[PDB]
Amino acid sequence: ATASWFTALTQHGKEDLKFPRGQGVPINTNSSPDDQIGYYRRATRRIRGGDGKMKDLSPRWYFYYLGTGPEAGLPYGANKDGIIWVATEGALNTPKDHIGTRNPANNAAIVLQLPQGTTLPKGFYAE
Amino acid sequence: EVQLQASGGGLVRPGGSLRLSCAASGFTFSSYAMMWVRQAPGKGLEWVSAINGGGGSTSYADSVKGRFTISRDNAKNTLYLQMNSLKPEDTAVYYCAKYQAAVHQEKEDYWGQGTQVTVSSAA
Repeated sequence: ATASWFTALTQHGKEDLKFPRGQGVPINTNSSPDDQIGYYRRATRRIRGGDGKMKDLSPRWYFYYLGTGPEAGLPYGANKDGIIWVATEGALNTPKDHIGTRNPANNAAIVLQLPQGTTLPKGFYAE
Repeated sequence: EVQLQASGGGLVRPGGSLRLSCAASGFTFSSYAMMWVRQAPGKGLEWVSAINGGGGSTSYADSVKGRFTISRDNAKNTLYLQMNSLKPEDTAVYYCAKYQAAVHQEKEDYWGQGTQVTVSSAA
């Protein structure tokens, strides 16, 4: 019963998700400049193909504010496979418990939007 | 059902102070981050502030930071907004709500009527 506030970015190519410094935080007008900091966490589903063999699907990367989500305890910038960090200029390095996470029973994800001019790696698309 | 009723609005002069309250019912209040939002005449809804269940983690719109404080009393199922150094631009209907992310939040019916704040030298 915890989830990202936003939809995921699907990785369609070999390049992992990353952003230039200052980019990558989803738009959320219910938040302040100090709040604009967090991580994306990769999740990879496995399902059986038509031929019967289990296979990995395209990875999906989900944004969580700093101090929330599966890596709520990780400090900003900590190195961990499948975790990348993003922060807008002016963000404060503190846990965002006042934003927290989404309960899927109560609210649907909002579409992850990034400001015009955000660089994305090959194989990624964003609204 | 989940209900959050705002109160405490009034008419005050610029520079004045007002404390808004929000009574929660129908859900476990302490389990939720909360927010205040406001809507001024002929303007879009503006997010004001947010607070975690534990009461120590907060943030604010740049337009109110340093003049307003959000707080909560979980034992009383109540959320507060203490407003100081009020400006005419703070005139609006104020609403409380469970925190949610949004891109250009619009008014929700489940917020109720909200509470009117008016800041004017005529007061």
